[PDB]
Amino acid sequence: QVQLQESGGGLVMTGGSLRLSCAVSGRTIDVSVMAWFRQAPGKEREFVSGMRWSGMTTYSADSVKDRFTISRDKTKNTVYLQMNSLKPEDTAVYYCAARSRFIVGVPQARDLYDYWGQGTQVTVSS
Amino acid sequence: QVQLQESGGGLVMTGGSLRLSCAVSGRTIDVSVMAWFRQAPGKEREFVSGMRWSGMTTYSADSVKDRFTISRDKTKNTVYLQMNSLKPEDTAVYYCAARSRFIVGVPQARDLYDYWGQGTQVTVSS
Amino acid sequence: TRPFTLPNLPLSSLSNSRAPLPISSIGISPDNVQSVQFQNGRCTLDGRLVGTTPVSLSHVAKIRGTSNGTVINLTELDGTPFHPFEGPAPIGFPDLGGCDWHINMTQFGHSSQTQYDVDTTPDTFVPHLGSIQANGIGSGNYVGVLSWISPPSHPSGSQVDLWKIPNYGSSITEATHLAPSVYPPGFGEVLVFFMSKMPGPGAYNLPCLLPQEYISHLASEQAPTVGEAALLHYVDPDTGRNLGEFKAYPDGFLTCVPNGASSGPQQLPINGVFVFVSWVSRFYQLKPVG
Amino acid sequence: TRPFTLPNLPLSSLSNSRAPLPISSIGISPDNVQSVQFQNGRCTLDGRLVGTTPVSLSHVAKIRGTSNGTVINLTELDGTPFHPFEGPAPIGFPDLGGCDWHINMTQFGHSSQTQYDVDTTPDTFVPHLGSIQANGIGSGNYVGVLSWISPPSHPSGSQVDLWKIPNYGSSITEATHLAPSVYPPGFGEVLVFFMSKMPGPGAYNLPCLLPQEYISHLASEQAPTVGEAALLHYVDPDTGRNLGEFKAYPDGFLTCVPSGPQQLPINGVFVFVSWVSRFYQLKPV
Ligand SMILES: C[C@@H]1O[C@@H](O[C@H]2[C@H](O[C@H]3[C@H](O)[C@@H](O)[C@@H](O)O[C@@H]3CO)O[C@H](CO)[C@H](O)[C@@H]2O)[C@@H](O)[C@H](O)[C@@H]1O
Ligand SMILES: C[C@@H]1O[C@@H](O[C@H]2[C@H](O[C@H]3[C@H](O)[C@@H](O)[C@@H](O)O[C@@H]3CO)O[C@H](CO)[C@H](O)[C@@H]2O)[C@@H](O)[C@H](O)[C@@H]1O
Ligand code: NA
Ligand code: NA
Repeated sequence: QVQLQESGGGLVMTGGSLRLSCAVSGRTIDVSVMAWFRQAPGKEREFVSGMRWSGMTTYSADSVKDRFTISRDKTKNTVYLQMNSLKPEDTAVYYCAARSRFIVGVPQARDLYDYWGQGTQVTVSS
Repeated sequence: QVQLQESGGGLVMTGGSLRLSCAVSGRTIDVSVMAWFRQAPGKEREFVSGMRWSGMTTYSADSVKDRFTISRDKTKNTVYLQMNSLKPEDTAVYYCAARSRFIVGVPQARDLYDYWGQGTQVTVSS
Repeated sequence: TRPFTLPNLPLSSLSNSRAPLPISSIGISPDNVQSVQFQNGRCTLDGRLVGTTPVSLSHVAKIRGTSNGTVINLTELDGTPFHPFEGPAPIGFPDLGGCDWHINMTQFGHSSQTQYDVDTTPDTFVPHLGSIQANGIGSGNYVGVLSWISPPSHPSGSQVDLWKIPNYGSSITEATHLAPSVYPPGFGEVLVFFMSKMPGPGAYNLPCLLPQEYISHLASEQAPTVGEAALLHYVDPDTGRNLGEFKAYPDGFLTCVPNGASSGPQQLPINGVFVFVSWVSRFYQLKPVG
Repeated sequence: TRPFTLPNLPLSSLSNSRAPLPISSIGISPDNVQSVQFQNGRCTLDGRLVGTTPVSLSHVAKIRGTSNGTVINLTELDGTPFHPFEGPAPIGFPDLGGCDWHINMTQFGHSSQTQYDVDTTPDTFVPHLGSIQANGIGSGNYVGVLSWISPPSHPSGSQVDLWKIPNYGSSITEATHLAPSVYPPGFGEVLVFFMSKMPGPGAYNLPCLLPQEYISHLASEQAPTVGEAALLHYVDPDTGRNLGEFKAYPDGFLTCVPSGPQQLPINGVFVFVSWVSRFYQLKPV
């Protein structure tokens, strides 16, 4: 059993930066992938960025690849989403997600993830 | 590893009877099926009769079902094929076969059996 | 989507998931047990391990740690640090409540074995915090496996009761992130358990929710759980007959409608195989087994 | 019809098949080891168990029997009679040669555990005939599991050598129906072994040919062996890169062409690629 708790959302002006964080607790020993998803109004949930939890590989969606960075804290079991050059189209609820079942690589399909956070609203105003 | 040794073949008159026997040795703890096959000149090896080794059920091919009986010796690890009302069409080399891999029922496919005897000739002359 | 399956193997050939023991029977609980909360032997039908459950029996009911003569500070079985305040215990840690444990302790690089006697009731038994009493085990690093059990040292005179899990926490703090309880969802259903004989001074039968080989099968296959419950047949390998229908639920457990403890699943032979039939409603009405 | 597969699980999560121990490394044998003849951990690629190999780790490196104070009359683990002159030993019986065994003995219905010390060299060690010396174990029925090992009592001063199997027979009769020996195939290929740390007074590493979880997988799947050898990739789950190609042979063992397999990380997964000729030339690891 794995618990995920996001924080750091809120209102930001266009062009600004915001760093989301997600605290991972419970059975983290065999968590293999941590990822961020986002769901905007009237749209389906979409993969944003993901990382091999104990590895070095990361993957970001093309729409954010040059602006968002996922990373793991060096001390605590916390994953970060650093969001730079934010745009109004980045407005969404952002969700932290964990994969514990064994897998090769960083999956992008939402139905492959095992645990989900409650989500945190990010609003980019122009 | 399971070793199988047949004996008891030979010449029989049409309408006569013959009992083949097969000595089973080695790792018999998880032999689940013992069977008899037969191979006529220029023909493929074909299922004749088979039994659940440690169970009570048997099954015979339709061509012999009312005339042939397979059984296990109550004292020794020997399987028997009792052949009655033999006809010329029964002439073949008869093979003893063992199946150890887990299976439900009594398979008839030669490829599913795990161990084979050397065969014994049965010739029915009229 | 990869179709759901269970191993094509007879139950008599498989292992308990709460101790390294052969399966000897199928059982149901006494009537005063309506739910359980085992921490080992917990795997969803799509292969997600829960609680302290490992992939492999080589991790089941084992401990690893360093004694200083007063406490054993626990690690994971491979020596990896175990962090406190996170889960009930390290992966594979024994989950047999209602008994004293007797753990056979050995060492890499040294001769000999030592019997480690574990009363799981005192406040010094706090695996959630990474620490349990040494109870006389001298300083050193050990790996231990559960070897036999006996009645609990406390409460005085209580009986062995393997339907329970131990108290992983203490007066300091309750343990967190346990695998949740499981209960039978359908009409007239009871939980089904795979039983093993456990050594010790009584006729001990250890129940678990899934054989260990089912767990490594599910963890590998990871078949999507596309229905509410998996209808299963328990098939006799001699005749091919269906000996009874069962449901497996997504959280990783089986139920049946018994029609009796004296005539039901407990009298089923152990040489059969569970076979997936189809996905059915959570409220599919099972025919009584016996 | 049924395609050949191996478990979709990392090696470090799996178990040795000669003792209930986690896998800690991949190894190759020393040059003085020309063949191996392990009796546990033997399974064909279409799921046929060989030697004393069980389906489940709960039977591995265990004994069961009744002591009369002089011998232990061995049975199968569930109590079923084990008859002499048929196989090397009951299913799951330990197959670690080149060492003394120390087996933890417990009982159904009684308290306590007892360390049973087994020298496998004397003429009283005859599991092929269903009995081994009691060496002080009092009368009773026991179940035992291998707990730790030490150097063999005979010959005096010899070292632990887990490449060997014990002497299952006697001077009168050799044991029969053993799993056959396995030999290196040639072409610079070497056998691949899955290693586990074994407790006892040295740095003991126990080799086996297949993880136990592969065995229960093959025994269940029973995929027809439609080629001469199965080409495999050892895949890194972080990057997805192929760390090396291997061949699995029908008799149930892996090889590679080897700085080599012993330096590979143990967190990878073996993945079936395709059926190839037995003389298919592998790229060196
Ligand atoms: C034999 C010991 O078993 C464990 O101790 C258990 C304890 O055993 C007692 C016996 O029941 C009693 O007949 C007499 O022999 O004393 C024994 C020691 O107290 O019984 C309690 C329940 O009352 C628990 O079950 C104990 O675990 C073990 O811890 C000891 O080291 C011995 O092996
Ligand atoms: C500790 C004992 O180990 C086993 O006996 C092994 C034997 O151990 C000897 C020690 O090596 C020695 O230092 C001294 O302590 O005596 C011990 C007993 O003889 O060593 C031989 C090889 O020389 C074998 O390896 C023995 O198996 C065990 O059988 C004993 O019961 C003790 O646990
Ligand atoms: Na406690
Ligand atoms: Na001998």
